[PDB]
Amino acid sequence: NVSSLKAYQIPVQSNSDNGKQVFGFPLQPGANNVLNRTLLGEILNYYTHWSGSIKLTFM
Amino acid sequence: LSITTPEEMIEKAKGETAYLPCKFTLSPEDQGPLDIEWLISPDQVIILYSGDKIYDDYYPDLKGRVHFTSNDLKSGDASINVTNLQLSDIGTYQCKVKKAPGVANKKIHLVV
Amino acid sequence: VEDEYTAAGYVTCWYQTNIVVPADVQSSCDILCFVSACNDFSVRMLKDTPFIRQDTFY
Amino acid sequence: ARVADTISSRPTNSESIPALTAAETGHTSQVVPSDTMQTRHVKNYHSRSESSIENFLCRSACVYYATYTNNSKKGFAEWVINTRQVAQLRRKLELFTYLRFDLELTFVITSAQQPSTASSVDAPVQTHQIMYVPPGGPVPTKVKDYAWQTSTNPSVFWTEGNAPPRMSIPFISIGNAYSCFYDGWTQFSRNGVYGINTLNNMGTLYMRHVNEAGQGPIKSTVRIYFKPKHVKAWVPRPPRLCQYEKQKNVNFSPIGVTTSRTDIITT
Amino acid sequence: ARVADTISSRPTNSESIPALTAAETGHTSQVVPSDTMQTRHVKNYHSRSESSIENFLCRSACVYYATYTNNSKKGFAEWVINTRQVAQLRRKLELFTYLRFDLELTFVITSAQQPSTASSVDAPVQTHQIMYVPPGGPVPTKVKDYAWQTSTNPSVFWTEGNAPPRMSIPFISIGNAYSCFYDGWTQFSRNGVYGINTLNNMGTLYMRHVNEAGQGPIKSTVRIYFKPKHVKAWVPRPPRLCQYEKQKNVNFSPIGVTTSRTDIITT
Amino acid sequence: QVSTQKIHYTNINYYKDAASNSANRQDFTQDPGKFTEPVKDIMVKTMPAL
Amino acid sequence: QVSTQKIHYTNINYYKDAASNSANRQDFTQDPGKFTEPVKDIMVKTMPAL
Amino acid sequence: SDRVRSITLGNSTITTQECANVVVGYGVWPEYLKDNEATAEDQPTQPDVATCRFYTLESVQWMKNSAGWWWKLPDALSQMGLFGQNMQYHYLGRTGYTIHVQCNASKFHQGCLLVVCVPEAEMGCSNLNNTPEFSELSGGDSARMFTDTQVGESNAKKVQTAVWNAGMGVGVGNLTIFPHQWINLRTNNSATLVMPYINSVPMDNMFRHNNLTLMIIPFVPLNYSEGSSPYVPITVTIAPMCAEYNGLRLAS
Amino acid sequence: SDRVRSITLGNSTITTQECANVVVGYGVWPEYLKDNEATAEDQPTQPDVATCRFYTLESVQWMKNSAGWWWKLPDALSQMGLFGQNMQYHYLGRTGYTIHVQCNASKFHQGCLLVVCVPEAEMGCSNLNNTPEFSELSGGDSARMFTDTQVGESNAKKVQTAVWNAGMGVGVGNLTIFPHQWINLRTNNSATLVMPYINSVPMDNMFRHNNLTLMIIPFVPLNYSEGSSPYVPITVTIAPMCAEYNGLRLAS
Repeated sequence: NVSSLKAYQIPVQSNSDNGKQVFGFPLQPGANNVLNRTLLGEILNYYTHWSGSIKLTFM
Repeated sequence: LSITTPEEMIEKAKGETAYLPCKFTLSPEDQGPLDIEWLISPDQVIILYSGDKIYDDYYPDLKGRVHFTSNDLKSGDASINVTNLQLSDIGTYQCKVKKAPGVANKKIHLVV
Repeated sequence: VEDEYTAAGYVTCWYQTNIVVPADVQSSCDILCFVSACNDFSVRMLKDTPFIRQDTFY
Repeated sequence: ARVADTISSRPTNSESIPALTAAETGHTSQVVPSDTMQTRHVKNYHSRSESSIENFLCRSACVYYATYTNNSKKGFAEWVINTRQVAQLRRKLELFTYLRFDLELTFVITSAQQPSTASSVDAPVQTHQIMYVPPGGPVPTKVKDYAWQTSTNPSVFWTEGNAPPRMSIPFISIGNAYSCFYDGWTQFSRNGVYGINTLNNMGTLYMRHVNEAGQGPIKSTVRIYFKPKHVKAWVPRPPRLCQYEKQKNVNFSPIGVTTSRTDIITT
Repeated sequence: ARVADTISSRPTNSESIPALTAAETGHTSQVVPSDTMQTRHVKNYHSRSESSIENFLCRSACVYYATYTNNSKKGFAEWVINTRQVAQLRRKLELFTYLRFDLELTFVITSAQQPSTASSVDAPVQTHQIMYVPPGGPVPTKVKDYAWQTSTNPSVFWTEGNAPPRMSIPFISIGNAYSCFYDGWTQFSRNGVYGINTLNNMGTLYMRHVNEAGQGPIKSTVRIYFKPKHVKAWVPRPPRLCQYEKQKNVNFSPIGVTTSRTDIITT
Repeated sequence: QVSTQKIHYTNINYYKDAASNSANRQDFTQDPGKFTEPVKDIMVKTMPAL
Repeated sequence: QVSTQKIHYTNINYYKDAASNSANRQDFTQDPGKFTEPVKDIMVKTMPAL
Repeated sequence: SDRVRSITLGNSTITTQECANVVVGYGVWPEYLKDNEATAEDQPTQPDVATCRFYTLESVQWMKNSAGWWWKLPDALSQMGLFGQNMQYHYLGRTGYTIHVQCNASKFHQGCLLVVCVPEAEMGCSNLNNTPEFSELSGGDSARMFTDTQVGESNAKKVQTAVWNAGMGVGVGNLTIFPHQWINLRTNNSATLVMPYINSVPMDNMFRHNNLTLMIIPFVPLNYSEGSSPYVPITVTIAPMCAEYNGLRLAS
Repeated sequence: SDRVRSITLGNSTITTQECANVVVGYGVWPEYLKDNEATAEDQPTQPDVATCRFYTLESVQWMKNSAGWWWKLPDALSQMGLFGQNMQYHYLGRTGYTIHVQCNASKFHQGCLLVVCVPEAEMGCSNLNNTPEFSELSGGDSARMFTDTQVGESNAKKVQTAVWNAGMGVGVGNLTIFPHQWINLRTNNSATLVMPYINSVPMDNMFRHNNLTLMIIPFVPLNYSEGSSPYVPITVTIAPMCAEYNGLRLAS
């Protein structure tokens, strides 16, 4: 899905069993390869230290 | 760059499979390309890892008997599995890792 | 950069209940996810990026 | 310019929900971490100083380097001034659409001896001349010419073994800001090249030796360094992802969004 | 900051004994020589100025020196910045546990000619470039590369025959003080190396020539000099007795407390 | 002429141009409201959005 | 700006940072009481310790 | 008088008939984290009765040919009740200790101990290129002991336990610059120290970093004639003061 | 508006878009133990951030032939983090709960639940002379389920799970006198109750006495046509409010 628009979608289906996982990733906003090329991640890859909190808007 | 134990002694028996570990961590300055060697002195290279592709036909006595173990070599795994140990496998093995600007060694003494 | 001393944990997401759905509706709904900084974000120690290489002049 | 602090909170249970919102309206949410949990009153002493524009852009970077041989005909270097040729600086400029800055040009000139044939060579210290031509002026063709000296174009004379030379250039443009991008042609019939503007022309730079060929050829090399100051930026822009290929246009080859992982839950 | 004086005394005979005490309570005694004998009132004019911290540490010392050949491939010197490699400076730092200082880096660069083969060699003045890379930036591999110039890392350009170059570096750390010692691992499973911290990383230093190989190889040599200023120290520590052996760990070989004498009463 | 640093320091302009001065490095102002909330009707945190 | 030496001398800060100043060399204060007597109950010289 | 003390904390109480004065840190008392110094973004938890009590470690026998012992301080309390359970579920945490060590003999034994509390005690390995492992560096509530002989080179990962170098390559005579007290069987019976939080960061993880070390070294060895009691035990009691935590997670 | 709520506690937050009003106890809010009512002689401990958060139990599938479920309330939280560890080392303890149960279906399913919180729910055994054992009366975070058929006499120690008698020999229609709410898939989605400490003594042990019981009984069964989603789960979340303890001891 990397060379497509499918990389932004999380598939959520009507599951049969309960308590399953949807996704997951570590929170390293300059080191992980999911938060790397975002708009926040291409500002942090000009600096070295960072601080503060992060919002994660879902929809 | 730093290896966990830069020298030890490993004692195994003939016909078994040796497990020579080589693990490391990553200091924040290390940003270059990866490089992993292995040596023997019963100074001949026995395996390589550079440019994401493995080259492993180097020692004639150990032809097709040594392999890497993990699938995640850029996470701190450089262990090799020596299959079918013989009496003539006596010598110090040297795990040379070089991710710039770091370099480390590990002299593994293997006696069966 | 990827360090082990100052790692920041993990973010997961779990089903609480199922996704129920009426008749003649598709099942596989999709979810988007954004990211942003708060009002108290800050940076330091300007360096050069690792994302753009070069080998000649254009 | 300190950052905002954080105020403590109590366990609430009421109708005012700060967490649920709607991102349909194009409004990025302005929540605080004091709304979804219990926090303590933290005195906050960080600073947003190094994230400003005048600390992000006012740093020197190489733009070009050309070599020229003393023992040659037409041995001299011409270079039209533009930012588009290096890539570590160009990506920093295309974050914003309209820029406005002056400039502090600085040159680092080094020399090297070529494999000459003559015996017991010895040369005194050399002299370089860096001529700056505004767009439209008469330009020289050969090195031994009278258009180099007899001109009122602002040049700089430098000899080796000293501090590097430095001149400053103010905001020379016809509009109100340099245009990093120009969607639309330059001819009214809409034919020809696509993104060529006449709003950020600054001129050329002509560099040459001043001495003559004594006994052995000397091949020099000169780097040019920008330094934008007093910078004001406008209308930000998402950063360039694919590799550059040309200096004039913006063309590219397609590539994926990021490097992949094995599975959607793999950490 | 004068020292305390001494007041005269009279021959006493009473119950208040100032000399007998008990060292069990961890309290070093605070007696004066005016309590065990008869002294005179001595005006005392000495000074404790040179025993302060900012007169004990703010002195320049060499940290490293590397050589690099002009006529070579990968001829350049990389060095991660750390105090642990020399021994005359390292012992001065481990007197205290937590330090906090800025830094004044100074380089002394010398050159020497290698035994070349070419005839009638002559080179102009050389140029050196000392690039400073913060921890995480892209580093160069070969000397002829575009990552040297086109970067916003703070480098310094120097030519020979002048004053030595000097740049200043503020307190770059994540904690509140540099940790000279770190008892405990860096991985939460408690495996691997022992005393490796990520609290005093300052970056690397890349040094290379700027000129090209004219006719004869030149082998240079560059020393690096620290100078801590504005220093604040915390939690003192007994001085290191046994010899150092490695730069990362603190390992050693055992040796006695001091050199011996012949008999307990021999003076 | 004399101002504070990041104690004081003294800065004198020498040349009689405007492009000859040093960089300011102390223009500390920001206003993120023209990027986060570029809407017409104002929006409160506590109330629901619709 | 002007202070005494070890007569007076004049010191001007030029750069607009804080890590650019010269070394102080005149922070003359000491307090050895936190190393010699780090105890809770106070201890007099003349009286016996126990 | 001036010889008796009675320190109480929580639901425990340590009393001593014969003891010297108490020595407190570098001159400060362990208080809570002020709001100017904090960096975490959530609210801490303070149990304050469930942790602040005197836990008691194991005892060691003081023989005639003894060498010394050491404990790593936020590791011996890993299994001791509600302190050991709040240390696992959280992520951060600061503490201040109140160390107390007691060893009684009659008016006929002679000897002298040195009780010191060393911050950031890095120890040296046997081989010069390796580093000591976790199982040979500390023990859960069990004292690791020094030796009087240099450890041989054939060991791979073992701590250098030469007592005159105190494990850290430093002269053992200069160890009194740290906060310390002396146990002397002639006039003293119990030593007591109060140690504030000493670290370069305002809060820290507790499973990866042991930021204190209580060392006990006998300078004058134990000696007596025949007919006296031969078994002399030492027993240390530690109580955390003003502890707090942050960052809930799963167990580990 | 009047449909959305957002209750937060500690480091968790439960939000609901469609829910009715909250029902609170018998008219009181769970506060701390006042000094007039106390009887213990020591000082209590109040973690207050380490316990007061929303733990989440297991989920159950609402089939068409379902009967009902029940949980014993200070027993399902025996393994849930710092509440389950402070419950073992102490001896006493009072709590107040904030029960929340959520079950979502579309605009095409029909059905109705009854969510009630019964204090002192003694249940009846299968045989008339025996008493039910512990393993068949409650489960750690697992719902025990009713039946629609009378349990046979051949069992020795099993709970009578006839749903029209609600296990306690009482008419199930009269169960609404306790604090309760209705889940109705037509107009409602989530039910929420706040239960204060209801006991005849001011504090109690927590391993021997389960002083609450959350029952869930579907009156109108789930029904839909073919083509809708057949799997409808229910999930309950409970958070203790204003808890405190006394009497340290060993583990058990």
